[PDB]
Amino acid sequence: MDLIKYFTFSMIIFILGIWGILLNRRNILIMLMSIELMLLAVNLNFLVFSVSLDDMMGQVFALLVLTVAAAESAIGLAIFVITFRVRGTIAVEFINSIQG
Amino acid sequence: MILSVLSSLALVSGLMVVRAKNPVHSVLFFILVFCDTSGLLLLLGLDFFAMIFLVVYIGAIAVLFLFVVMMFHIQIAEIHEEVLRYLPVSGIIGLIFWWEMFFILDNESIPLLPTQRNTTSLRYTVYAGKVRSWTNLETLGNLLYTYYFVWFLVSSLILLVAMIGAIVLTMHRT
Amino acid sequence: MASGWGITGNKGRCYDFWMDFSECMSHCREPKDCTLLREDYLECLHHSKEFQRRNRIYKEEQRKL
Amino acid sequence: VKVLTYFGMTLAAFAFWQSMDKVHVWIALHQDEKQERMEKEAEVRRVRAELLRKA
Amino acid sequence: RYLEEEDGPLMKTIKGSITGFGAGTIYGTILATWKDVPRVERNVALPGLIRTLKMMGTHGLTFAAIGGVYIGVEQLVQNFRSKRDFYNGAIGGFVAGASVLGYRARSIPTAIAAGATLAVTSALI
Amino acid sequence: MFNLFLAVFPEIFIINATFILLIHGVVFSTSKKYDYPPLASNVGWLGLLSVLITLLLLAAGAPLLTIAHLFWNNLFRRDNFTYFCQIFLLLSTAGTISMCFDFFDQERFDAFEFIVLILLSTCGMLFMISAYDLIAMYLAIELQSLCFYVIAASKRKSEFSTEAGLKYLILGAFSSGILLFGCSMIYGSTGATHFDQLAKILTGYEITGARSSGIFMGILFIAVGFLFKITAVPFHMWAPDIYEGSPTPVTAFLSIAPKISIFANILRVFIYGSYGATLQQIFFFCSIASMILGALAAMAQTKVKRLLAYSSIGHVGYICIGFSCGTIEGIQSLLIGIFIYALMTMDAFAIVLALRQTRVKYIADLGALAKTNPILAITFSITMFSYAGIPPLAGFCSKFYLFFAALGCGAYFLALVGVVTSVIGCFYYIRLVKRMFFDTPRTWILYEPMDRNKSLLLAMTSFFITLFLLYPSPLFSVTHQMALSLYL
Amino acid sequence: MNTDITALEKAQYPVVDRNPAFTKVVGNFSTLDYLRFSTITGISVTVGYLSGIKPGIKGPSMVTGGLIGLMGGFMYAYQNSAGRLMGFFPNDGEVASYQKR
Amino acid sequence: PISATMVGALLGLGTQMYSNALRKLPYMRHPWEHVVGMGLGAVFANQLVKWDVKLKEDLDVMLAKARAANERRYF
Amino acid sequence: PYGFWTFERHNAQLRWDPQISQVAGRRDPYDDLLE
Repeated sequence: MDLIKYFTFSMIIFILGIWGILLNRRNILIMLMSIELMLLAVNLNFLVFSVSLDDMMGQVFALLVLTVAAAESAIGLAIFVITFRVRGTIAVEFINSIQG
Repeated sequence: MILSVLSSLALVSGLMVVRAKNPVHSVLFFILVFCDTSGLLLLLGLDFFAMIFLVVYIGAIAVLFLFVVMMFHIQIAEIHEEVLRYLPVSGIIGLIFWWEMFFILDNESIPLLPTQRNTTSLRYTVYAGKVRSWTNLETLGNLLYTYYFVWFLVSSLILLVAMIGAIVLTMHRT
Repeated sequence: MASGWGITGNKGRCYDFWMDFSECMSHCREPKDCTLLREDYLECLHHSKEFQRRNRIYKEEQRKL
Repeated sequence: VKVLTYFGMTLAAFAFWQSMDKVHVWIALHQDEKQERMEKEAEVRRVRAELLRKA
Repeated sequence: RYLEEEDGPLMKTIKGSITGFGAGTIYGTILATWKDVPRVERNVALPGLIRTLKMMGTHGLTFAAIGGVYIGVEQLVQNFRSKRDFYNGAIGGFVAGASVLGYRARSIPTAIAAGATLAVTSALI
Repeated sequence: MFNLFLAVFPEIFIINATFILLIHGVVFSTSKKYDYPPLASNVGWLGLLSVLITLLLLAAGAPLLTIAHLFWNNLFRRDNFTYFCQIFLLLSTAGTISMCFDFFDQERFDAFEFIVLILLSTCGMLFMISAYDLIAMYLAIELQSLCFYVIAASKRKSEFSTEAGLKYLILGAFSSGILLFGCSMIYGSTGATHFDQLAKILTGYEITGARSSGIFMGILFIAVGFLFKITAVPFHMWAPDIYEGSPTPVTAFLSIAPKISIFANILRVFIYGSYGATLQQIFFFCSIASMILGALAAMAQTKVKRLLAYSSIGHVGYICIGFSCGTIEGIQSLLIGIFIYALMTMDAFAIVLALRQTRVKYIADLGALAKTNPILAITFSITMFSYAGIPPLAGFCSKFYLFFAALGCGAYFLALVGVVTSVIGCFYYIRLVKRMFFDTPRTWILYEPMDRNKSLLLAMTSFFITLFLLYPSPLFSVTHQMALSLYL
Repeated sequence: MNTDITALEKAQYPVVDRNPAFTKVVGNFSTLDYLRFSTITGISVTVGYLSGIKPGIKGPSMVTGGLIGLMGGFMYAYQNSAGRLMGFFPNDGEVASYQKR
Repeated sequence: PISATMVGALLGLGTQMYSNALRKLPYMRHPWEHVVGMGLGAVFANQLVKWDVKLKEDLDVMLAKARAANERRYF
Repeated sequence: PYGFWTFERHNAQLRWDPQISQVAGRRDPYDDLLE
């Protein structure tokens, strides 16, 4: 039952990311962290499957997804900083001008 | 059992990432979720990935999150909302995703039920593979830079874009 | 396990089954001709039928007890 | 939260994961009924399409 | 193409009402979650949950009424007249639409429009 | 050893040229001696030259791009389909760059890093087209996406541009995570990431009763990611806001090139892999939703950029109808629709960038343009009638297929949706022609004449739009070639 | 590192040399190859000069454009020469020199 | 008759005049550009005709192979 | 078409993998004992 238990560990992290999106409509920083939780869960999936199949391709991709996650976080927080610097606040009511 | 302890720690720590009032605490609970993930990786025998999750996720990414969040001094009013009203929608979404994905492997990967018989005596050992064993580190390093070097280089291009975009978006030179 | 690279530095556990299935599919113009080799590869991947059979044995033991 | 609150939530999560273990064993125990039901539904579809082509 | 069923007009109506209630509950949850909370309610949690559950129940009720009356009238048409077509059913869609959505909207032109739309939708099938 | 890299000569050249331009820009923009010169136009001209040399290298080396295919097999796959897709992508990038010099000079947008990021994303889309493994596909998609996140926020003091970048990063990272979860399910279930291995594993079975739910959901999540990328409803709401909020040359670039590259990916992944019906029903239902929602939302718009965004959503619906049918003519028509929509969009954004020198924002700003600039009002009316699909303009071609497949794959509800949404689209397109020709406003806006680059591009695209149906043989032949080369 | 030059589409002309060495391909450069090289380099120098006038850096811009053109023109000439030696492009002169030496 | 060269030259001349008109310039501003456009349009039209001929040959080969693969089914 | 998998473009692994069949990292473990 090993494979199912590791899988459900990763799955709970993924669902927690989804819920964190669902539960933070005023908190866009936590939304970015929920996306990072989903990415972590996917990385875990790849590593667990690599072990389970005796195949190395899951580990190569896990390392590359690590690089991608780091780049995404750096750019994401830069955009957060310039959004805050322009507006003076992070409240969602100040980032809703574009619509229709 | 051990997997149950780690799963419970990660579940509570993740709830605290997505439910803490203070975003600094959220970033700190995220560090705990990454530590727990490192423990899981150690159980799978992948010690390189277990160390790298510590070095990159906690040592570098969480630090950046912490620096930004701490200097932002977010006020609790700008981000506060009551979440009792989302229990039904969270319930339906989470229940659909639970019933469908916590059991996606069950048809394909049927668990072996533990019997009251010693099945350890049927483990077949092949000593030929054990003469010169490879670590996780050198097994990965055998592939990254030769058979799959193009993806390695594309990842470098991704990092270059991150450096350029960070400078261009935020730099105000004195 | 279709790449061949094993996680301990040897041929993957399920590579030979993959290669049998692939070589069969390279000349058989009907996929049904290589069904047995395909389910051999997938059985190697997940051990579904082996574990199902062992669970049958365990269930019968519990029933006769 | 209080430290005791984090401890109690961990205990509850541990109980949840043991319950999930019981669910997994239940699903594993009913693979044979799934297989036998699938035998019927696929064979019904065969006997069906074969009869529908007799005419 | 349709030879997998066991039918039963009363069973059909009951199951249709039950499915209507389920879909209406889901729809009411979605609509409640899309909306913001009134400003007097931002700092207290319970009234938001009450409003969400009320919306769930009301939408479940209206959708159950539609999903029940539609098939009920469909069978009560095809039972007495005992002819199977798309005509049998265009009447059920119309009566469901008119009755339920005109009781809800409190308007007769809206009842006629809703029945007409449901009639065309059930006609295409 | 050196001759193996003949297969990556175009990419090597474009990447090295991008590095040279990055260094040149950063060295001479910081120079006190030259008084910190704005280098956006200089590096723009040099980068346009680099793109044209890359195009020369790629098109003149057609057989050499398939050299060492076994050595390069685990990294990418170059064939005729990729050859033509990459040529078209490079042409789109060259046109978009040529449309930016007036914006650089007059708004004084001085950042040369804009050109560098455009070139790096062009590299990423070039790698996207030749991707032949889920890993490589994801990496190239992420490179392209990160470049777009950064250029969407380029006007870093503007509320709109910062808002656009923030929504793009969150919705883009969310969709990428969903797609990556699908790749993990497929890998876990099949032990394979290469497209050939996935083809062999999945053909002959589809849903054979004992269907792998892991494979099925990997496919579903990957499909959701692709649909986000092509702005199909219900994964579309990021597009109008990002299109409006981004700087207009970014909007022009995001409208064309990513669609070419993602549709190449979709073809080589789905049409080539083998899950079957569900995959096409996904795209069928999303095409219908896209057509309806795009038509209604565009009818509601009062600003030019939003109208164009919603029009693009509707047109991707029309294009995806071709992928839904799953035949040779379906793929051919998808490719023809992509090509014609790209040329039309390039026409439309050339006009928009020309009018952005006097800050066009609303449809009503185009009042009395047939008096102040009659030939521009005619060129723009031709584009709007082409968008509406009025024969014998090039836009009819794509509309013709929609109904051809609807009556070919036997789908009359699709036909009815097409008739109603075509009528709605015609209405909101001819509303602009009414504004430029029939209205008599009290206050007029006089617009500055466009530069030579945009006038030449506009003249060429307008001649194509009016006269393509007279000599359509090359596009038909080449798209038939690409559709065949997907399998052989 | 195991390698394999074999192409997906077979060479349609006499294969003078399957995997010609770098210096052999460079020495195979013809008059047309040098014409392509020179045209690309000259156009690139010119574009560098013309686009450099407004920022005031016409000379450095000329050097940058010339470097881009030199790399691109050399790559193009190499492409053509190696394709001729490998039989992918019409290689009359390569075959005439091969059948004699 | 109506050769590709003449259609291309006319199209190129029309392209230079259209460009001048879209920029509110006299139709014949910079006539040497009108000559250049005529030449480039002629070259482009002739090359398009040659490319179309080549495309047809390639398509015929591809269609031959597809039909052979399909006829293999009934063996 | 009838058996796209049958075409030579689709059998790249079957011809490349034998060329790397002796590479450290993917050998049968007994190969080192006899060689």
